[PDB]
Amino acid sequence: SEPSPYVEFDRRQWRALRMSEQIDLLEVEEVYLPLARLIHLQVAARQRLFAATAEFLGDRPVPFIIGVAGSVAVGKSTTARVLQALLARWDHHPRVDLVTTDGFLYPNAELQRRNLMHRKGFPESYNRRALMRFVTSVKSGSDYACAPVYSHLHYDIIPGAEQVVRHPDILILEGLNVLQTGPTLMVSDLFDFSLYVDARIEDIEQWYVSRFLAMSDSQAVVAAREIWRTINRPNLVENILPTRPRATLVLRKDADHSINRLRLRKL
Amino acid sequence: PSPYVEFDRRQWRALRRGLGEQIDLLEVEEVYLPLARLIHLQVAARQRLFAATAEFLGEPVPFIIGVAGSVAVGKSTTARVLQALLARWDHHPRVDLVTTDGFLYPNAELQRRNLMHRKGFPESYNRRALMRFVTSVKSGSDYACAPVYSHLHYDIIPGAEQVVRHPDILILEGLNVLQTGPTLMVSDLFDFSLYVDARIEDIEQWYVSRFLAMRTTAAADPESAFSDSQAVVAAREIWRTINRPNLVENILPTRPRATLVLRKDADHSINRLRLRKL
Repeated sequence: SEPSPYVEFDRRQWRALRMSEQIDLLEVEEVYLPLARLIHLQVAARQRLFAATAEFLGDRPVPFIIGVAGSVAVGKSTTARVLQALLARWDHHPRVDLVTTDGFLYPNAELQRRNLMHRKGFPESYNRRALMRFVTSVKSGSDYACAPVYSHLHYDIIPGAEQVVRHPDILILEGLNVLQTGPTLMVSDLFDFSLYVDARIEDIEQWYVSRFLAMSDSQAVVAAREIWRTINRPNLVENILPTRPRATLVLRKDADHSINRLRLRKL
Repeated sequence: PSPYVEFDRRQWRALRRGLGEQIDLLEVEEVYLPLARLIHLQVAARQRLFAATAEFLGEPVPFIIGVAGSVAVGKSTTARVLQALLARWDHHPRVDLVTTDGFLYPNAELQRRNLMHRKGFPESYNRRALMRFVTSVKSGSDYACAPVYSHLHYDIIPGAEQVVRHPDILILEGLNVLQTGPTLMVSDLFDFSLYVDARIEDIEQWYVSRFLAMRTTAAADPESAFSDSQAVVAAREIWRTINRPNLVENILPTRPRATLVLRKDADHSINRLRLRKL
């Protein structure tokens, strides 16, 4: 017995911790609904702590910040979108808001000027100060805070489109680069709970190609497959994957989107 | 909005034996003694949280305090003092203090890897050995052994073992300690960071003084050290080549991720305090 920081489960192990496109409905009650209860217990505990720096220094409570990481096409979006639903259902602490980090990308026009279209989605591609000032604002307890939005349809940022956040008990932060760390203070440092949505690399390709092409209608997969090899396959290896260990919870998804394994950080 | 909250000594001061070169006794009651109270109130709160993953999984944990900064800035004594005050709580005694220096490779090793000029860098340490050790501590392992370093001998003391016996609180003093990488790291296991900061051109003076007063005042003491004038040349050059780098590239960048910062003035006094509330 030589100690690991994590605690790994399979679906059946984890499922037995219950209190009593198309989102698979089963996986909610088996994998997510339990996962939600975990976070509920930490939300109130993490409240006490922040309330203990306050009592030291001598006004609702502080936002709980949930990051959600993984490669593109793995299913961060829905994964997060779902937890927004279940967490809100607590009453004890409703008003979960969800913000995509994509809205913080530079507009393509900008990227063109800095020559970063081929490194689109990389950590260079974002507006980290704008991103943080925003996140910093939220958790401060700012009456409101505005965040931009992204168009996967139009392929860029929707100009003058504003997502408003109004002092939420809980915030969720879905993004490619999000669990990232650097010389500047970063948004990663502000999280109270991380999620990494993981899968196999050669496997994810198939999902992305499917994400594309379901959103020339033949052999344009060539194009799609090559944006993977050039942009999205890198960025996973160098920038995203290395953040996996620092996640609070990991969710390995099988070939057919099913979730078998769960490594959880207890320490 | 900024994530931090900055104080001066007077501001912070209004929130209220041993030895070591010479620990200023005033700064205890004004800067440290308050700082200790802060940590006490987080220790019990952070207990509650870890006790909430437990209650979830269906059945206390060591509090881990990191202490960062450049060499010669005064991590050692800074930490050494907090060990004293924190222990005085009863609610949670048995603070143990471990230096990260003991985890350096032995020189002999470094020689083989050609890393003597990069000594103190993150390459210089045994990160796995360091972590299995830290991971072992916080697991709640009945005991755990950690090696030790010789600033006198200039290397690791062979077969010298510092034992840690399930402490309520542990302190982790080291150059590289608030570091982050692709491997899971000891930084990720901290519950509270300290950065001891000062000016760069300034610290040089202190280091040169750290050297030349150790290799002197107790070094020419048992003699069993090769100039007491203009060997500062040598000392000043180990700064420019080894210790000044490593601060810039490896240590300084970790400053923002610290829970508390302690800017020390030219003459060791502590004027400013940036604290992470968020």
